[PDB]
Amino acid sequence: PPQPQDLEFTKLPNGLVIASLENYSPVSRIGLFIKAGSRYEDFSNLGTTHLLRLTSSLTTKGASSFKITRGIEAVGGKLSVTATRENMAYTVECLRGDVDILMEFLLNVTTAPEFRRWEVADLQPQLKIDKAVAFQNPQTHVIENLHAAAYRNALANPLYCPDYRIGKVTSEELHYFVQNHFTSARMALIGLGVSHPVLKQVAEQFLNMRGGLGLSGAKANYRGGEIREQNGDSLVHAAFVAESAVAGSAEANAFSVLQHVLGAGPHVKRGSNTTSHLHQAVAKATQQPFDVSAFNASYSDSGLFGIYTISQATAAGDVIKAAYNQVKTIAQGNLSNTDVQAAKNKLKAGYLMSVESSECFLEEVGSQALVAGSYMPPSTVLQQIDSVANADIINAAKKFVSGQKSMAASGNLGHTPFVDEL
Amino acid sequence: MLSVASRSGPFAPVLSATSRGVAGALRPLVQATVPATPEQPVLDLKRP
Amino acid sequence: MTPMRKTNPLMKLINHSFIDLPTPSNISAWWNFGSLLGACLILQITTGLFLAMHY
Amino acid sequence: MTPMRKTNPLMKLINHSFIDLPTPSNISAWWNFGSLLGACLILQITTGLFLAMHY
Amino acid sequence: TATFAQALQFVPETQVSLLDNGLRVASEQSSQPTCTVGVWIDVGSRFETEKNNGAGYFLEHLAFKGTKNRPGSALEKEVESMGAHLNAYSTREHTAYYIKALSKDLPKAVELLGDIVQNCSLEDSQIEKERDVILREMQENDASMRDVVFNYLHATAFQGTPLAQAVEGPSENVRKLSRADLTEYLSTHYKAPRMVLAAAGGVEHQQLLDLAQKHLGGIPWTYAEDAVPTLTPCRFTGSEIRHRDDALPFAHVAIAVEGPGWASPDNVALQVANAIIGHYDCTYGGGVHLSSPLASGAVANKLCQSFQTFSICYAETGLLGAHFVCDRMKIDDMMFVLQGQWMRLCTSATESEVARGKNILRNALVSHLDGTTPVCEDIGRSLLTYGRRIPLAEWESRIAEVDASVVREICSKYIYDQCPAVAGYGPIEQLPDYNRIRSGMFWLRF
Amino acid sequence: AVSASGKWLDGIRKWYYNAAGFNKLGLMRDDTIYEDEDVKEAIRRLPENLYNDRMFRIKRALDLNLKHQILPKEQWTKYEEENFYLEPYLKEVIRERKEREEWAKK
Amino acid sequence: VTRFLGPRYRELVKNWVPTAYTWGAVGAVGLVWATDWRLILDWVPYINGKFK
Amino acid sequence: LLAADLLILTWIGGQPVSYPFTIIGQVASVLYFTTILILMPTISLIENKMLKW
Amino acid sequence: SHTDIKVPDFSEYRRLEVLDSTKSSRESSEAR
Ligand SMILES: COC1=C(OC)C(=O)C(C/C=C(\C)CC/C=C(/C)CC/C=C(\C)CC/C=C(\C)CC/C=C(/C)CC/C=C(\C)CC/C=C(/C)CC/C=C(\C)CC/C=C(\C)CCC=C(C)C)=C(C)C1=O
Ligand code: HEM
Ligand code: HEM
Ligand code: HEM
Repeated sequence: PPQPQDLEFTKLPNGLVIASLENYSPVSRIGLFIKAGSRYEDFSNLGTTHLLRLTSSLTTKGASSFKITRGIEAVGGKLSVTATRENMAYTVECLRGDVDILMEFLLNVTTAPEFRRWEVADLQPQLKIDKAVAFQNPQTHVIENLHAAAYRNALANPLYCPDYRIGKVTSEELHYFVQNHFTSARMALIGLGVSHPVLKQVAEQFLNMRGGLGLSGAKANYRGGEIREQNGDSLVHAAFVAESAVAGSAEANAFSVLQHVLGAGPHVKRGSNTTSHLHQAVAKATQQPFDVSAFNASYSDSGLFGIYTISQATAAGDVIKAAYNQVKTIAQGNLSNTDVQAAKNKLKAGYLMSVESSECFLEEVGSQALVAGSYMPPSTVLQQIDSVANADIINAAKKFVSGQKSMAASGNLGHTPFVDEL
Repeated sequence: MLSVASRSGPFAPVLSATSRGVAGALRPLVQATVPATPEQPVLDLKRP
Repeated sequence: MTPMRKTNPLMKLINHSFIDLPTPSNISAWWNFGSLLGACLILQITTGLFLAMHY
Repeated sequence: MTPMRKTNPLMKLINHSFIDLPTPSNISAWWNFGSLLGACLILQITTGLFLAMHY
Repeated sequence: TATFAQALQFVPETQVSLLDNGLRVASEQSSQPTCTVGVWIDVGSRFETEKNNGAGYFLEHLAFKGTKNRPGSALEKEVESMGAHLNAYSTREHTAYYIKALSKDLPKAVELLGDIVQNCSLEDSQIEKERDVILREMQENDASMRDVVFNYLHATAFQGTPLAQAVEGPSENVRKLSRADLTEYLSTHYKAPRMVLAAAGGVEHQQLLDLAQKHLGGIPWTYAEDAVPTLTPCRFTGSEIRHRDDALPFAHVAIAVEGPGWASPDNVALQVANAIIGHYDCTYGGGVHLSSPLASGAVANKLCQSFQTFSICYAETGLLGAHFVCDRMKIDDMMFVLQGQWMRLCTSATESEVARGKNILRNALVSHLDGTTPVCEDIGRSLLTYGRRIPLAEWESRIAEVDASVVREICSKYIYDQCPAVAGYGPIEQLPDYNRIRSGMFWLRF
Repeated sequence: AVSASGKWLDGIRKWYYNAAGFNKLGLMRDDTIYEDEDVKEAIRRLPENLYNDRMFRIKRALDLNLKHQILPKEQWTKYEEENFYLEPYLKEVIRERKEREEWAKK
Repeated sequence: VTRFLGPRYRELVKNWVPTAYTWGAVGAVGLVWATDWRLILDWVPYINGKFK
Repeated sequence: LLAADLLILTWIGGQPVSYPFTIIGQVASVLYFTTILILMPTISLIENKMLKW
Repeated sequence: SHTDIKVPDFSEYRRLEVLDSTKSSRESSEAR
């Protein structure tokens, strides 16, 4: 084998960021990252993104729907559309020898989409199926309510189309969103098996497409409201979030360390998390099945730090009080040094272990390229994560305690507290 | 670190022509099987 | 209370074929010979049966 | 592609009448004399038909 | 720059090395800063009797509850202060304990691993706690429908054989076990040379061998009284099991025919055939009259919700079939189409489909191995299955030998006119009787 | 191109159009085409307004044929005003079928 | 017809040819047996005896 | 025209075998077959051409 | 609890070649 290669970055005059790496794996992977997301919709159009990501297989001006599926299927490759409130990521996988074929489809689907109205109408009922499968897991419904409870305009937009809009999404709205949000400067392209120079000329085709900048959104404002649901399920879910720092900031690192100190993630299977502070606080509060951990969601505009607790309907109040009381003690300055080191080790192991997989590595590179366009190696992550001091964590805890809280809770709710009394 | 796929924040709905759609995130779950009895009943929607 | 020609099996067939059969409104006389053919057959049959009693 | 015996008009009747109509599992040999009667009827026609060619 | 078969030659190979006691040590080195170290044991429910059916599952629950050197919560405190992940799983023919951690902590991981497989404390109070935990977990599994129908398929296809019973075992059996049967099971089974140590990632074979000798070298290799647990072949039975419960939403059929053992070449060709049939779901994009034949027809009358083809392999025997869900009213139609597809493969197989199947198989092999943990699992399972680790180049060579004619002969050998095993759990009033199912395994036109 | 032959071609086509009686009933050319599966799908893709217009004109034609009547001279369809609204949709459907068949043979 | 051509329809015919031959043979023997066709039957080692 | 040809065939059938009837019958028979097998498809395509189908 | 289900013995109905729970059935299927 040859020497370990490095990733090449370049920025075309259009503003597009192109990044490539040359490994020697026999399977090649290509990804397109777009700054478009659910937060860029307004009240006039909603559920557009949720339908848009389902249209990846639809016909284009340069390729038919029949051709795309059959060609990809015969080669044995895949095409997926990951989505989130901030970003949308097209991804394709195949063998080394078939890259030139698949890229032709990928480029087409995002450059020359032809949203046939009859095709869109026939695809509409699929929205219900997708939405139902996601809501099968109650955690999805709790968060989408949580975002709608803590933000007023921008990030409150649901990832899934509202029920009343299912039958009323039009191709004109799809077209309008594409033109104003698929701008070149908003995009980034990543390749793993492909060579950099060929990536330049394959991407040269769409330099006559899009261009400039797109339609900017609105800074997400914080409200602090509650959204209860009162469903018939026996196991009540909840959420206790407060304003946090912004994605990619020094303060954001302190919050990451904070949640891992509170036993955010389980490590050993079929085992109690003794080191976790929250499980210890709850174990002496309830003697029936329970689950607890911390929450952390950082976005470009703002973040949200909080706590999630699955518990019995009767013991919901006690569980929440114990968790909240535990955070107060941390904020009071009672924090040992060993926990800081243990939490940091958990963070670094998680980071490296997550990036270990090629798919996640391509996802992490794309996310970083969009905001900055300059890859930051994991070693630099480690130096940043090791700079955290105890006083920083105490300040982070104090900010969470003093800040206004938003709570979304689905379940029986017979004994669950309210905000302003928690 | 700027990707939420490696965090416990929002979910990441996915779709694929051949693969199935499954959300992610790392907020508490799974570890409730040991202490509890949360059943997994099949319902109107079925996917592997 | 509901019509009795929509329950009895022998009346369901007659209702489908004869009474509530959806038929175009602009069909001309050309579409009548069909029925006549059967009618003529029904005539022949009976006429011949009576001739068979003495042949 | 689904079986043709559930789409062709003539095959729907044959499927309903013979192939797939539910029947009790415990019916005894007494329930076998109905089918025989028709078979005998069939046998009685053909034989008689040939006799009619000479009577 | 590199061709497919040319890139296959840049994959590092695995270095094997035996210890004195007979333990096999394998390793695949790379530049990654992490590693996955685990022990694979050729012990499963296939080696158990009615008195100790649930022993393997029960021990899994007590594996990390404490040991002589690290009593109680000491074991998990050390694991979690390191940031590593400790995991385990069981099967009817294998067991495994593996740890994901940083290469900087390779030494300690092995130590703990050795401690967990030699010095497993079995405190009685813990046994009582696990009794209730297993009792509750069994209730959860009942909720899962797929598990229920796959256990039913084993129960009916291996009637009167040790492979029929499930890993967890009867509920009545788990409430009467003692600290004497578990010790007997542990002493009689967990010992070299059955154990296989594996470590993929940024680990050096030299370091992996010195550490193993330090800790794993003490495992005995001699049975007391020469009570060797010999293995025996398993008979296959063509039968059906029907558990009817109309309150459930969907019918949940499962069918399978007998298939080769893990160590026969034909299985490779069978995998190609399973790629032709493919899998389907309700969330997949497009595909309506646009995908594989069984999935294209799967959406013309909206028959299935999701069907998948499986090929379970054991020593000297295995299961080959297809699992599908369907609505109450469309059970027979889905089975009709599936049987037609199998027969078509047995008689009329074009090379274009075969080429698609081969390409899909290559993608699955390469893509599955991505990541450290899948690599370590492959090393352990292969060393306990074949005695070696088939390299990718060999896999490609064997696949290239596959041809439409080859697929026809092999499918005819295992699929045509063979008695199937059927399992159905749900509203299954429309499921066709065995005789009709058995008559659909051949063609009167052929 | 040929002028006299082209004008003769236009003249004879107009004569044939007038010889066909569907203009006498207000019917457009695309309404008379035999409705095979391809046409059925093409109609399914029409916008609501054209679909509604097509249905009404068919009803009027059927109603007129009922009583053996003829629409007044002034209301007859004219050779130059006709719009081939259904042509683009039918062409796309046929092309898609050809592509499917071409793939299916190899 | 033109769609029926192609590399694979030729392959499908090839696979089914053995079956077609066998079915044709079955019909030919069945016809001879049913009709008691002396012309062919006279060259059968044992059946020929039937004929006086 | 095809209907008239059938009328001629019927009329010829009612007449004895002679020179004029025999030749007329042959012409009617060939005309019958040719019209159905050749003329009808050709004119149908021609009409499709004048309609710019 | 579904793991408590097991097929009752059919030994009084099984054919001779499949009467043993250790011999494979593949060597007699074609014969039967
Ligand atoms: C227990 O569960 C069960 C049920 O509950 C679930 C059931 O419900 C049932 C179903 C119930 C049953 C059967 C019971 C009865 C019920 C029924 C619906 C069926 C009712 C029966 C009938 C109508 C009778 C059907 C027919 C019979 C006998 C046949 C009579 C008619 C015919 C065509 C037969 C054929 C005769 C033939 C060919 C003549 C033989 C002569 C042949 C070769 C020589 C022929 C020659 C010619 C025509 C020559 C012509 C020449 C011409 C013009 C010259 C041309 C010359 C030229 C030059 C051109 C069952 C079985 C069951 O078990
Ligand atoms: C010999 C005795 C026959 C009888 C008793 C009979 C009976 C009928 C009847 C009652 C109708 C309905 C008439 C209508 O709705 O217009 C019909 C329609 C029809 N018949 Fe017959 N018929 C016979 C012979 C024939 C023949 C020889 C043909 C030759 C092709 C034929 C072809 C048709 C067709 C195509 C239709 C449908 C017409 C349409 O859909 O507009 N029939 N038949
Ligand atoms: C479509 C059905 C039928 C047609 C087309 C038909 C036609 C004919 C014709 C043309 C004749 C000769 C007439 C003549 O020579 O003047 C005749 C004679 C006869 N037919 Fe039929 N017939 C039919 C049905 C029947 C039936 C059902 C019977 C039942 C008995 C029958 C019994 C007879 C008899 C007894 C004769 C002798 C005529 C005589 O003695 O003058 N016919 N038939
Ligand atoms: C259920 C149907 C039938 C029954 C029960 C039946 C019964 C009988 C009986 C009891 C006899 C007396 C024969 C004797 O004593 O020798 C007879 C005679 C006769 N039947 Fe049938 N028959 C049937 C159908 C038919 C049919 C369909 C035909 C013709 C199409 C036919 C034609 C004859 C003839 C020609 C004779 C005279 C035979 C003789 O004199 O021996 N029969 N029938």
